[PDB]
Amino acid sequence: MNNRRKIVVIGASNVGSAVANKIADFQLATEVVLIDLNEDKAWGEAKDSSHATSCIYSTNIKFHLGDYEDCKDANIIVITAGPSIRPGETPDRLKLAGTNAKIMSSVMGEIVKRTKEAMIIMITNPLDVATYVVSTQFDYPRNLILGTGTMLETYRFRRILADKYQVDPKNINGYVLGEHGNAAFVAWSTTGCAGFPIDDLDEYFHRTEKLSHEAVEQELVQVAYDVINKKGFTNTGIAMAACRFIKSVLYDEHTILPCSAVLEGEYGIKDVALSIPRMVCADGIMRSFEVHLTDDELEKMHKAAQSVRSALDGAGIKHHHH
Amino acid sequence: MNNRRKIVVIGASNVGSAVANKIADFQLATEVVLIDLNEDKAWGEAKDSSHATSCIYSTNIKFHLGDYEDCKDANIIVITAGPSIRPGETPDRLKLAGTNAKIMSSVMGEIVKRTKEAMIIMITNPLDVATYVVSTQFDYPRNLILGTGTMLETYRFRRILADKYQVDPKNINGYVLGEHGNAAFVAWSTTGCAGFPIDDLDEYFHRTEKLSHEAVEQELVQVAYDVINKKGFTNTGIAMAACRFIKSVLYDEHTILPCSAVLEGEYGIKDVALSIPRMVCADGIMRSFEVHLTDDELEKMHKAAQSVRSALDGAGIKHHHH
Amino acid sequence: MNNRRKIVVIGASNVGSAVANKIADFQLATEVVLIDLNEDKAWGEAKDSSHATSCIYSTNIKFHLGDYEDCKDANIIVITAGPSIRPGETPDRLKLAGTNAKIMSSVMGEIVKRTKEAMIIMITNPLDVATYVVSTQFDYPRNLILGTGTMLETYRFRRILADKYQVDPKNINGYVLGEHGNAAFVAWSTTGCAGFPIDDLDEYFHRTEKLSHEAVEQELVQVAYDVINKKGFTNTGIAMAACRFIKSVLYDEHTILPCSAVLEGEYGIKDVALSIPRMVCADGIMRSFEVHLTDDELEKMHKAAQSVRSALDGAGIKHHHH
Amino acid sequence: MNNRRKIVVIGASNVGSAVANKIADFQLATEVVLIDLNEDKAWGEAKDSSHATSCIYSTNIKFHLGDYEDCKDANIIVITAGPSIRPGETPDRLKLAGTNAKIMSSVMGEIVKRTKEAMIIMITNPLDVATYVVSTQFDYPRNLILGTGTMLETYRFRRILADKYQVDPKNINGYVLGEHGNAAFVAWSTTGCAGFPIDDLDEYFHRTEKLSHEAVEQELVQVAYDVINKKGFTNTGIAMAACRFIKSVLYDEHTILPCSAVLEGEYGIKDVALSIPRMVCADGIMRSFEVHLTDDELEKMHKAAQSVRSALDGAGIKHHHH
Ligand SMILES: NC(=O)c1ccc[n+]([C@@H]2O[C@H](COP(=O)([O-])OP(=O)(O)OC[C@H]3O[C@@H](n4cnc5c(N)ncnc54)[C@H](O)[C@@H]3O)[C@@H](O)[C@H]2O)c1
Ligand SMILES: NC(=O)c1ccc[n+]([C@@H]2O[C@H](COP(=O)([O-])OP(=O)(O)OC[C@H]3O[C@@H](n4cnc5c(N)ncnc54)[C@H](O)[C@@H]3O)[C@@H](O)[C@H]2O)c1
Ligand SMILES: NC(=O)c1ccc[n+]([C@@H]2O[C@H](COP(=O)([O-])OP(=O)(O)OC[C@H]3O[C@@H](n4cnc5c(N)ncnc54)[C@H](O)[C@@H]3O)[C@@H](O)[C@H]2O)c1
Ligand SMILES: NC(=O)c1ccc[n+]([C@@H]2O[C@H](COP(=O)([O-])OP(=O)(O)OC[C@H]3O[C@@H](n4cnc5c(N)ncnc54)[C@H](O)[C@@H]3O)[C@@H](O)[C@H]2O)c1
Repeated sequence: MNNRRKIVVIGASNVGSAVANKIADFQLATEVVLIDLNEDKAWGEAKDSSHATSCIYSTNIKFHLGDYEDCKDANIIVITAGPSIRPGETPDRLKLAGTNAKIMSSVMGEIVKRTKEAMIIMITNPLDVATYVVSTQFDYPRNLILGTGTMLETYRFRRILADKYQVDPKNINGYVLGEHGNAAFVAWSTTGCAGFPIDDLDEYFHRTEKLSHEAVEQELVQVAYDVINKKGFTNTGIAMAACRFIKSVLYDEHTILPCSAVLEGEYGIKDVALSIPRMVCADGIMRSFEVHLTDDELEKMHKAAQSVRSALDGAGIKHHHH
Repeated sequence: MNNRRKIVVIGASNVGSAVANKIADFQLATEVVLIDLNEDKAWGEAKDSSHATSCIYSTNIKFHLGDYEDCKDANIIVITAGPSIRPGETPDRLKLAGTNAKIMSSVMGEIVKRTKEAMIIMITNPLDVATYVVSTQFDYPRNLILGTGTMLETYRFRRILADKYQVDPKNINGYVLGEHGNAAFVAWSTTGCAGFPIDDLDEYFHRTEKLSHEAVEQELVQVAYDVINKKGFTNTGIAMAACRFIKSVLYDEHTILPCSAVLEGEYGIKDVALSIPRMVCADGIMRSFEVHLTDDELEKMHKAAQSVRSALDGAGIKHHHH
Repeated sequence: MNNRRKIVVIGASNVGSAVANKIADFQLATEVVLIDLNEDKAWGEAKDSSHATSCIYSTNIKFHLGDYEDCKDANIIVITAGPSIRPGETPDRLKLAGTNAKIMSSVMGEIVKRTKEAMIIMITNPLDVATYVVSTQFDYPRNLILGTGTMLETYRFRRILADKYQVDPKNINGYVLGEHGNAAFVAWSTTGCAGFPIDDLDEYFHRTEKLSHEAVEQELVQVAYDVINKKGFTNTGIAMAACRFIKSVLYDEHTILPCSAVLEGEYGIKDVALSIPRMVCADGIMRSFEVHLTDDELEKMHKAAQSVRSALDGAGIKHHHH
Repeated sequence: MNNRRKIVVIGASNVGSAVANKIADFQLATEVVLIDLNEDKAWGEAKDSSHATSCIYSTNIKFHLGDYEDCKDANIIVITAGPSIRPGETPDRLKLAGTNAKIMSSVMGEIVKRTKEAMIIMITNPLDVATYVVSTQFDYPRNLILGTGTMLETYRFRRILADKYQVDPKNINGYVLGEHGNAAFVAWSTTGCAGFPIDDLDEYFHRTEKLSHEAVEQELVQVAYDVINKKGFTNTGIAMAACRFIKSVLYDEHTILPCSAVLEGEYGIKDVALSIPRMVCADGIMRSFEVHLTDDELEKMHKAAQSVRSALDGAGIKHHHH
């Protein structure tokens, strides 16, 4: 049998290199391979990482430039290839659908020649679009494809309430669901803080100004664009989300998490990827948990479904069926 | 200023040595000191640990036998001294009140000569009794005393439901509150699984036999006695709980957790220690969160209050007031 | 392919439970199985551990009582079964050869029915004896058997010099080789401190009393017996050594380490297990590095060879050949 | 006393953000503060990090934009401010002396108004130049200033030999000393691999082509420029070195490491910063270890001394004396 764990990261720019380096920090692989059209960048990133993994406190993690033959024995393949939205551009990841759908077809085209067994973690934007393209255009075990999705919005939700009330973000339970994008929404019906309603924190802390649900949901969406405008891009929080899914897979955790995959009738929605609660384990997504949404939350899920499906259509990605 | 973190563990037997070794594994201290009436055991435990901390992947953590002068510059002092209930004995930690109240007075008597600044983590049984004795018989900043309490029952709650439904225990939210003992209870009003009711898991997993709340609450209590009878003692889960509180303190996390401290009027209860939800940070317990208990849960909190207060009375520990 | 890592620990007493808990702390497995003749102890240890792995900072590591069918898909099997030398007894692990050789035959007898692919880490004493028995009495890939050996004496060497000079033990390079026992010796020819001779530390620190090589070598041997006499047993340092080998295997590190295996002509020695420098990787021991010993060091290796071979003979274990 | 650990990172670009994120991954602080002339970047980096530290496996590490008032209670201050050498430019960090000496004076000027107690880790290039400027132009406890120096070249040395022979880089002992720059050299006199000479690896591995010391020393220097040319910059290996020093300080390890500080007569050199072996602990640099260099190694140390002192002179930094 094989004691080694091999992870391939496609795209070795800001996101790929942050995912690769978090993997190295948390010692989640034996071997990390970087693939990029720009092989010089992939080589430089891998070389810089190979020096970090020579530290006395690091395991000897093998970093290198590679190619698609490295997908043959990959446990996990994280896809980060393709451009982002840039500072001052329209704050809408769905504008990337046309270009990035084509990159995802090209990249998944090469992967499936080498493997039908690697767990695929999608990060490339538009996240739900990219997750849809690789899930529907190729024969690949559906369980082995996961988009990070609204895991990152969910971290943002936790931090906003953590910062507002000076509470541990880990105490903030529940999910941001829907699109990794402007149709993300807080499923307030799923939420709590340390075993009590989030709306009760104002009473516990004697706040005169009451929490605005709309303010929290807009902040967690808008902060992604503020970071892109001020830092130039984002990579830290997404690298962390990537590692969280990697751990659910490698520790066969059976964790229920918000992540993106093609819906199969949940909330009356099919043939679109969005984030809904799904169990993640060594064999990838075992199933969804169709939590009971309020009428308003259900409306937001439908709006998200409509917005992603329209972006897929605009990029010339077909409807699919069984 | 001081870059070093010094933790003193009082009692170097099964529990103290497990707490000390978890601290070393998670690298939560610069220096770990063991204190025991049996200095030979404390020395042997510290020597065995000093070899582990010579591993290439360990920080150089200084383990040694020490004495109460090591409390002067201690960040944290974990109290594990005194006997447990033994296999085949009456499954009631409160039987330890008379003997262990006296040990706690002796041990806290020595600590307060050297420091008024160390975070004290109580583990010695009866946990609520021991936490009460050190909180009321000495002038010590009240914020700097925490009993692990029903944090351990809460891990047990998570594992039982994790094992029953094959879900991540981290998805199991809410608390076991009251006594670390036979008057522990599940505050079902505080609970969930991954943003939905625990009672809904039977539907998601199409189980014909429905979850019994009473069965879960009895199992999480009874399993402590089964482990004592079959292993001889417990130490792993409590060492883990100890480390969880240490991290809330050292990372100033502001985590809301079940832990034992003297109640100050919550649920109509005062002048007894029980576990209720409390925020833990660098300065110890900042405050409680008096979550709204059902009438049945409130009755169980009162029963727990009555049982611990009667054990304190039976051990000749006075009522105290402001 | 399989994202999961399964480790079986045979013997769930002081050593097995410490190895299992270090594995859980460092998150080195998906699943940890305990096997013991005393299934009650194995069950209790696994239950106590299952509560620790429900902590928010733990991966969902599955602990359970198991049986030899758990060896079928085991990545690693750590053998800790059988008695130790007890306080006040003759300080000679070789006295265990007769009893523990039989246990090792019984245990390895059951393993080889289920697997020819698990990495076997031997810990049971006499370590070199036990490592020899499982290596020679069964057809098993020789590369997949490693005794922890003088890795633990080497940690002891580092700590003694670390404590003497107030230097990081990680700066102490070189090996204790030979028997895990009274014929352990320091291969001074292999040693250094931070890139200079260990004998130069007295000059750097202006010490009037000069380091005694014999004093260091006797201390690192004698301290094992002092810990057994004062603590009752040892487990922490060996659990750490076990985890160090596990990491060399799971991270395919290619680390050169002192570990026990049957010699194949190194130093003129064959058909006995002792610790010599060996490279450890995902496929276990790839090879030895026959470092050039001084005449005195070579004499000590031969004395160790003679002492272990005589203990094997006394326990009725045959000579073997190719 | 204070349970919290606060680290300030000055410069929030590629290097500062990698140092900050490694600190967060290894949980080396309670609070990480970013300072930059570009406060938008510092804010964006801190916000992206604040989302990562909302993961269930992260401690609640507080990231924020800050200012020099955050230096008042800083345990550690890592200085990364100022430009690097850019792709296609002259491969000579010493060309940065004139500009970056002025930035270091400005930055250290502000720090010393708020603290005389923070451990200062210098990273800004020219590393030895920057380390010299902050050590000599201000009254600051000399023990509290360390440049990462040839720790990073030493990781590079380990990786080159690790990759060449398929051995663990942690087995590669000894140091690259002198300038973090073109006058870096391998102190071969200090080296080994797993307790034997590095030159013996060719024999162990039956290599026909013999190791070239000059080839290894040029590769470990040249690879920094290749990474800058191909990746655009470096940050991963330096972030790792930064964390290694942080751990020697916070775990009071007493580790002997190559790091940059003003020499006080070692090798006949004074009033210049270079990397020589130095012990690092909670109080910073306790002392140097003047290892006995060969005549050729001593010549290289003198060449390094001359090259850095000439760059300091060219940037208008004075000679200093006692
Ligand atoms: N899901 C999330 O939460 C999240 C967060 C951040 C970024 N992202 C997305 O991640 C992607 C990467 O972000 P970035 O900042 O690193 O982008 P970037 O534009 O800086 O880099 C993209 C990289 O992909 C490479 N690439 C392009 N086409 C390729 C192909 N066919 N094969 C291999 N490599 C190819 C490019 O050479 C480049 O190195 C973007 O789509 C971004 O929007 C997602
Ligand atoms: N709170 C929890 O969840 C939890 C869990 C497990 C055990 N415990 C409690 O932890 C305690 C320790 O358990 P154990 O199994 O290690 O017990 P043990 O009886 O094996 O060891 C107790 C140790 O305390 C030492 N000691 C006694 N009086 C002392 C004094 N005055 N000063 C210093 N040392 C002293 C003894 O010498 C002995 O080494 C017990 O009270 C047990 O019930 C609590
Ligand atoms: N190599 C080292 O550095 C090192 C260090 C410490 C201990 N040890 C050795 O480890 C072994 C265990 O030490 P301990 O303190 O845990 O011993 P122990 O006597 O406390 O426990 C041994 C356990 O093995 C079990 N066992 C016995 N025969 C068995 C069988 N056939 N199958 C399964 N389980 C069986 C027993 O029931 C018991 O639980 C001893 O031989 C000891 O000397 C080695
Ligand atoms: N020692 C090493 O091994 C090593 C390795 C890599 C880089 N470096 C050095 O680290 C430095 C940073 O590298 P980089 O790639 O991040 O550079 P960069 O040019 O991308 O960023 C430098 C940052 O410093 C900020 N800055 C400039 N002057 C400042 C001031 N007075 N106060 C506060 N912030 C200020 C800038 O706004 C910018 O954000 C360079 O000098 C580089 O050569 C050292």
